[PDB]
Order: sequence, then C-alpha cells, then structure tokens
Amino acid sequence: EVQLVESGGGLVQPGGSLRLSCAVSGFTFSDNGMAWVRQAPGKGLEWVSFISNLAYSIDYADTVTGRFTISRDNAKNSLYLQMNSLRAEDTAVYYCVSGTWFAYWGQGTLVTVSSASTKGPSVFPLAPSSKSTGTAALGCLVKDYFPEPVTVSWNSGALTSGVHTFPAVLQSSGLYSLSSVVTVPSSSLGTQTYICNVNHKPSNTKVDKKVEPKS
Amino acid sequence: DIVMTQSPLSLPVTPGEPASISCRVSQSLLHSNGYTYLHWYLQKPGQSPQLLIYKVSNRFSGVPDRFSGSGSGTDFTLKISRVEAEDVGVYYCSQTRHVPYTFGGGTKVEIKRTVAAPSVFIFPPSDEQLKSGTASVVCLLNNFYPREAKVQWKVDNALQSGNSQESVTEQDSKDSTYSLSSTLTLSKADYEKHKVYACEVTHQGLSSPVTKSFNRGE
Ligand SMILES: [Zn+2]
Ligand SMILES: [Zn+2]
Ligand SMILES: [Zn+2]
Repeated sequence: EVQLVESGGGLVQPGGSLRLSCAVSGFTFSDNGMAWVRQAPGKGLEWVSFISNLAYSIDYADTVTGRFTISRDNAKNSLYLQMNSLRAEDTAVYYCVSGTWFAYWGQGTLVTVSSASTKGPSVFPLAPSSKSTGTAALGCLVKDYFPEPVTVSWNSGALTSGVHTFPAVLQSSGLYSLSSVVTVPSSSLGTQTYICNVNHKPSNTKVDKKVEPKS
Repeated sequence: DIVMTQSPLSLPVTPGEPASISCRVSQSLLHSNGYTYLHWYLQKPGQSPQLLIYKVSNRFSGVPDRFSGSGSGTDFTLKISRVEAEDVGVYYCSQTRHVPYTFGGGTKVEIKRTVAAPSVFIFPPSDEQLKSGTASVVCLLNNFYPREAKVQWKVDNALQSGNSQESVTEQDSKDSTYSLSSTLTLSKADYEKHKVYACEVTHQGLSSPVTKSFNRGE
C-alpha cells in the first residue's frame, strides 16, 4: 500500500508564492529519490524537479530554474516544493512522484495562476425536450465560474446511469462553463424527480437545482 | 537536452487486435552501467499516471503480461499483444538517465468500434438565464461513434459561426461511444427577436444530415 498525498494547490496571482508539500506511506521515504512532475490542462507530462535520497543532489527544469525550490524533511517523511515567481504557464496539476523509474504517483494537486477573481457558478436547468425518440434528455448548465474545478452529481449520487457530465470550456469572458446532462425515459418524467447537485470548492458555493418541463 | 518523440500521435484499435508504439530519442540512452533508463507509462482518463514497463523491457508489478517493452540505443517500442478496453488512455515514454528528465508528448489510444449514430437533443434557454441577461442554446449528441462530427447552428436559417463551442466526453466504459455538447451564445436582446433555433448534425452513421429545432413559444 504505497500512498503519496499532495497539498497546497489553489488559486494564486501572477508573481505570487505558493508552497506545495507531499506526505508519504508504504515505503522507506529516506531510501528514495523523489520528484515533482506537472501536467498543464490538456497537455503532456512535464518534469519539474528532483531531490536525492539524502538531499545531496537537486535538479530543476529550465522553465523553473530561477523560481522553484525543492526541499525535504526525512524526519517528517515529507517532500516540499516552494514556488516563488509564478506565471500563467505554471498553471497545472502537480504530481508528487517517486524518483526511481517514476514508479509511484500521487493523485496530483491543481495549481492555478491568474489575476481573475474566484467566482461561483450559476446553475440553469436544461428542461427536457417535448419529443420522444422513448428517450427524453435533460440537464444542468453550470455557467460563469472561476477557477476549476466543479463537480456535478444527480440526486445525491443516486442517479448515475445515462449521465454525461462534460469537460468544462473556457468562455471568451475568461470564465469556465459546463453542462451535465442525462437521458431518461419520457414516461418517467411525472413519476421521477431530477435535481442536479453542483459543488464549487474554490468559491465555496453549493447549489441544488430542480429540473422540470416548461410551463 | 535529450528529446523524446513518440509515434503515432493517435492510435485507435479493434479490441483483441495487436498494438504498437515507438519512442525515438535524440541521443543514445545506453550507459556505462549496462542499463538503459527508459520507461513506459499509462495515464487512463481522469486518473493519475502509472508505471507499466521500466528499464526498457521489465514488467512492473500489477501489470499484465500482454504488455511488452523492446529495443535499444536510439529506438524503442511498446507492444500490446491483445488490446482490451482497460487499455484506453495516453501512453508516455520517459528517461531518468540524465538531467533534465524528459517525457514524450504522448500517444492517445482509442477503441475502434462499429459505427453508431447519435441521438440528438436541443434545449432552449431557461427563463432564469434570460432573467440574467444572457442566452445559451445547447445541443446534445448522445452515445455515438466515431468522434468526428459537424454540428452547425441556424437562427432563422442563417448559418452561424464563431459563437458556438463544443466539449466531448471520454468514450464510455460499457459503450465505447462518445457524447458531445455544442453551446451557442447569443444576447437576450437577439434571442427575443428570432423564431426558429436549429442544430444541424452531420455524421458518418447518418445517411444524410439531420436537424432538431424549436420555436421560442412552444
Ligand atoms: Zn545533480
Ligand atoms: Zn448516454
Ligand atoms: Zn438576431
């Protein structure tokens, strides 16, 4: 049971600072070299930094040579990354990673760098179309929020079959927008009730919207 | 300093058929040790990456015998003897041999499947969105294959451009099908003025382009 857990990620302003840490279980932390690797949204894996088993060697990527510091505390079995002069292209999921072979990967923590305000979404019902293919469709439009991510459940996780929650898209406005939809039987409309549960951790807003056919 | 180039960029496969990927390096990765520190990885959709093959050919623990690692010098190969739907995702190569440590740009493996046409649905703006001052008209394409598709918006038969954007799901676990949304943005003021809003969908699995629409009243 190898585990790597990252913390620290969140929204930062450009030229601002943010301290990432990674805690570890299931193997001898001090026998192992460690790394950070990042993945910009929609892009490949990019190696950031590396630190030796006893902190004697450290290595960095060209992009972050000036502003990123890798440090660790073997006594506390924890790995750190201090990121000082943050730009927009540093925005990514940051993975804590075992240094030999890159064999074990944390789940990642999302770092977002921009000057935009954290904004909560608005949730609008996508009311079910009148015609019956006997399939109807319905949904939730989650519009104008920043930053990522948002999560969408239906009836508190009880409805899962037929559900497509889409990848978000960045509007011209510089705000993210998103739809989650579900296909159902047409006859089931009167007998079943459809509520979308939208949670936006960054803004700390949570909204439940009832979807029903137009009056 | 040491550059990794993967081929091909995208690879769709019929399940049970074989698969093959190459990773080519700018400088020989052979070292004085006698070990070549080249490794292969998989990132399944929504998931963190994970080690498959290490030091060219060794299978990491947890990893099926279907996966093979091969080659030397500048040129290296990952093989999947029999492809499964488990295997969908992006495959990367990497070296830990000299600094800086470098990855490939990756190879997306997609599942090849029989053609299937989309069910199509169209949604007017909510009264709540109109009360805001914006309008967005959403057009859904559910459970279709393959991916490539032309969704086109008409307001009173005026073709629209540059005011719609699309997102696509990852292909389904059971189904292997995609789904897709197209979202058309317009002003409240303009939405009120016009009558008939139409989503024209073209797809290989349709004999000819198909349309779903509404009139603002009912
Ligand atoms: Zn060094
Ligand atoms: Zn579906
Ligand atoms: Zn108009």
